[PDB]
Amino acid sequence: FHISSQQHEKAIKSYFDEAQTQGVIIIKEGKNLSTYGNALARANKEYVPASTFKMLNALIGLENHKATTNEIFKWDGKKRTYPMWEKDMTLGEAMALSAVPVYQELARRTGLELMQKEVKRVNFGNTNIGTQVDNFWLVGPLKITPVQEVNFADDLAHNRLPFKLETQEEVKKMLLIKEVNGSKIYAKSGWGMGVTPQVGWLTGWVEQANGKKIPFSLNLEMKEGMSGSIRNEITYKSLENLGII
Ligand SMILES: *C(=O)/C=C/N[C@@H](C(=O)O)[C@](C)(Cn1ccnn1)[SH](=O)=O
Repeated sequence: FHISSQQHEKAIKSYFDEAQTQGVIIIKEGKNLSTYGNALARANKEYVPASTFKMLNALIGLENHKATTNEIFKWDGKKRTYPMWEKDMTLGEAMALSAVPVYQELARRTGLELMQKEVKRVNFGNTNIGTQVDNFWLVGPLKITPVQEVNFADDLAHNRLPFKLETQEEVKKMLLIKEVNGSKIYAKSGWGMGVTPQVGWLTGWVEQANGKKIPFSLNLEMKEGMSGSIRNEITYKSLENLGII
């Protein structure tokens, strides 16, 4: 449609301005990184990964036989943050619901020693998990930049992470969040509420009908009374604006 670069940049900036926050979205086409939004310097700043870490948590647990994809993690009957989490679920269902307690159980099964060795082997973010195996991705000290998140998504989309092909495919199946005219969007959201300022993520890739995979990572400041779906809305509008979906 012969739209200028300046127009795409202004349009995507306006999506973040209109949400009254500050954020970036990084897109990778082949080997080229493009950064859009209203706070471009966020691209190389470190933030806690929050629930985006569930992707790597699942890879590590499955690869090291701490769970299977069919295993049901039973609700223990204790009050959880959301009623929707007060049920028995597989890793895949827990992924879609972002169910922290299930992923905490998986991290505890893995254990601190194996988790640190695996996070190092994958070279995820600053690779530091500290000494608490069940919350390091929520409150620190683990941190990652939006550029590193988009590169992680690109490696996963292409089966390039240091895990069996089968492990990567099993986790990818858990991440399908939308279909749009022959395009499929795979992504994981994150919301770091236990850090200030709060951080929101949506990191994934578009698989186009022709098979091409386009990784992205949205990163923004979450604020009071903001809905979680703003992450999806900004991401989808940006991807549509760029003709990616
Ligand atoms: C993944 O990003 C899950 C985040 N869960 C948050 C939330 O949903 O608000 C809680 C509060 C856990 N969390 C995030 C940061 N510090 N704690 S929820 O699981 O109780």
